[PDB]
Amino acid sequence: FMGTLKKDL
Amino acid sequence: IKEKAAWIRNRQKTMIAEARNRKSLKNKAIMPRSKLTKSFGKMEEHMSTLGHD
Amino acid sequence: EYTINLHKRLHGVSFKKRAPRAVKEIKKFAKLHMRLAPELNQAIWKRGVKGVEYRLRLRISSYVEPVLVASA
Amino acid sequence: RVSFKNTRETQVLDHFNSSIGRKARWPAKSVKFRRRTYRAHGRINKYESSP
Amino acid sequence: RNPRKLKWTKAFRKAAGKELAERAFYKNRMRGNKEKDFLRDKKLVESNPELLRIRE
Amino acid sequence: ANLRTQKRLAASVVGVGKRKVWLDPNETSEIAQANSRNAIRKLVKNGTIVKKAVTVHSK
Amino acid sequence: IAKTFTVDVSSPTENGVFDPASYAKYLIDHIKVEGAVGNLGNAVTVTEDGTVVTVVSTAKFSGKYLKYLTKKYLKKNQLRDWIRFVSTKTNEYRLAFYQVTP
RNA sequence: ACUGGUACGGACAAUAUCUAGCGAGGCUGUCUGAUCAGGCAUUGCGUAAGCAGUAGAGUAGCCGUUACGAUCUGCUGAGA
Repeated sequence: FMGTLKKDL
Repeated sequence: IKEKAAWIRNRQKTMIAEARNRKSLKNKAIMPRSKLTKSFGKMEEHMSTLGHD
Repeated sequence: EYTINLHKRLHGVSFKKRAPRAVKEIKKFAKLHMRLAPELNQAIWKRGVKGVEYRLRLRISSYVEPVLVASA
Repeated sequence: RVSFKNTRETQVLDHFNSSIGRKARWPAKSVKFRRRTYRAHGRINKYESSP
Repeated sequence: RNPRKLKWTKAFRKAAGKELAERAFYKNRMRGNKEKDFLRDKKLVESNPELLRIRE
Repeated sequence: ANLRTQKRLAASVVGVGKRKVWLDPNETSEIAQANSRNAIRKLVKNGTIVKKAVTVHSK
Repeated sequence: IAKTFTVDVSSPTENGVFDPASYAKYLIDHIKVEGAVGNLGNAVTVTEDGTVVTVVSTAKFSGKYLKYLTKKYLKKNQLRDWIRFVSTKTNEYRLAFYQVTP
């Protein structure tokens, strides 16, 4: 739902 | 070269932090450097870490 | 070199006595793991009785001193 | 010059029984071993030590 | 209050290109960030020789 | 180690009040013997007793 | 009209903690004539002889401003706590070490 | 020498208890020389710092063009 976060990249 | 930039940022933050640390609240009377006396060990350490003979 | 989280230890204390109590906390702190430097007292009182931040970095030798770090 | 009651009742240093917190105490002065002032205007109030 | 103005509401994220109208889309949004970081690092390194010297 | 009179004499000799004088904390033994204003002047000349500067604060 | 200011940098230089050429470069790059840096229109000239720095100016120049530039340079090299800009005669200065216990 | 009031256009304005001793995130004001970061004013009353763009109210160079620069976007549901 939230999508992709900065830490998840 | 990106390691050097990170080290620059770290040192700049450290210098700002120590400038804040030496700075105090409402200004008081100042003891001049010309009237006080410093030891030789601190001078030797500072001149060594600066990179002089 | 230890990290003290004074946010947790000063929680609930009256805001008029936060800075002095932190002094008693650090003395307690060094008692749990192991005289406070005047530089440490200055760091504690850097913002008055409504002062002490959430985290501090100390060096304990017992003699307890503040250390210069960019962030804690 | 020490309280008579506390000395009569006398590790204690570093930690007649009315209003004592639950009953024991840590009287340091006893273990280690006239005046007048006006209150309520004119009224005399003599305080005396109990050695 | 206007939901499209507040940054956390999904309306703003849909009306500003933040949200797809999924991982590949976000990676596409964040292209060229590495180059900007590298340029900033190069500028900072070349703008402070004295600090590099004291580092050595 | 009771330097109250020494501080008062130093304030009077330098004329900067007791809030501007600085007695050397490592020289208590020497300052304790300065019971006269001549001795206070000698200490001030020696640097043991220092006069603080006016606070640098914008008007 | 021209006024001359002399800085004696021998005592820090012989100890190997000071570079007079860098000080002269800082001066020529920070004089700020007429409120603009690098606006030296032959009004201000700086010469470095190895141990004496000579500043000859026909524009608005003062000993306080030279002192301020030298102190800023010392702070940039973080020698402010040890080197001190002092005056001996009128418009003749030098750099001296602070009092140090042997 | 480079001071102002004018008519106009648009919003304001009124404490008890025990112990040792004795003992009947944003805003207003203000201060750290200015940003950043904080202190005080008895909680006073959700996109970080920094930087970049040729976008940008306006300040400042010439008859295609220095420099500064409010505000806006990106890094950034980031930062705490």
